[PDB]
Amino acid sequence: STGSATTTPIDSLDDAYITPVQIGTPAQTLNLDFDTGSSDLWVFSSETTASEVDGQTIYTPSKSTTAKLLSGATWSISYGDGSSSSGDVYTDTVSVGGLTVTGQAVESAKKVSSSFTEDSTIDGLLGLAFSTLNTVSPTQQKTFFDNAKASLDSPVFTADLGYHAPGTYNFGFIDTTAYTGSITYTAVSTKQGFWEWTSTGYAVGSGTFKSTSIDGIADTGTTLLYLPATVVSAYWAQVSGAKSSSSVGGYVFPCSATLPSFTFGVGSARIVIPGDYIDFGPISTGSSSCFGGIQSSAGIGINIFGDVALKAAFVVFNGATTPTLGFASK
Ligand SMILES: NCc1ccc(C(F)(F)F)cc1
Ligand SMILES: NCc1ccc(C(F)(F)F)cc1
Repeated sequence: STGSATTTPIDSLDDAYITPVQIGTPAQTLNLDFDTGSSDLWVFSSETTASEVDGQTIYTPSKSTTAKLLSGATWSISYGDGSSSSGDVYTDTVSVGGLTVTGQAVESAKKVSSSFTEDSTIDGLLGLAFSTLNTVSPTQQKTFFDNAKASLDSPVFTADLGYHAPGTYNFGFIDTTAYTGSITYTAVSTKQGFWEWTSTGYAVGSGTFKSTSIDGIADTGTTLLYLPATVVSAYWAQVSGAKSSSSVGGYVFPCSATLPSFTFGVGSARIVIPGDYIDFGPISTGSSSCFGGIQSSAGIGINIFGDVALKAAFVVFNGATTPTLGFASK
């Protein structure tokens, strides 16, 4: 079997991407944030504290003939940005773009942090990291991908995120019409539960490529590109007037500047991020200082190839018994 679904940016800055997902019988369609950096499928629901819901579409298990409460199971998650949510667990039928999984753990939010309440466009998250990170207790649950793996034609999914435009998540097949050239595959470590890999170096604009190993995770659920302080300083040094701002919390630059591209290495291949992808606009309405899409990972503890980097490529998440990541230009 295969599945294919369109994913759409939630705003004009590509801060996140939502993908419609059918849950329950009859279908309740929710727009979820597909997150390869986490492993919980959780939704706003009829159980969510009413004051904490502001425009989101909610899942109502009581209206689904296939929903079953998972007795005694709870979940609680904290994300690297300080957001958090928690609740109880149902099993139900979940379909993504024609691909159906029965008995998927659907985690019903009873409490969500303020950042989720304020994001009216995101109805929940669909985790696509490895199932060892799932937070359901006392019985850990599998991700949608892990549950679908056996019935997929190929145990893969692909992310084709658009720049200010819709894109595609495919499950079970690789669309050879969606990229140019060849796909370069690189080894993945699952030891931390992430799609963790090693980039072979970088270049700024038309500069010399610096060969150097950068270990990081491929994370569709993170907006920006977080890299070591040395790399990030080398990039922003090429932008006139750019500086790291403690009050703002990262590098900013004059909105009138033109940004250089950023290249990162995948084995012997190169993925080029156009400079326009790194512009995240004014720090406040009307400001002439703009926020940069490449920031330091120093305070985070791990390097993160977020949407800024991934949307410049066609990305294969190969969930074979030895997992790999594939990158191609597009
Ligand atoms: N997108 C999920 C996510 C968020 C944060 C992190 C961090 F901060 F731990 F790296 C990993 C994964
Ligand atoms: N990295 C996971 C994640 C994804 C989205 C959000 C947001 F945008 F809803 F705040 C927070 C955390």
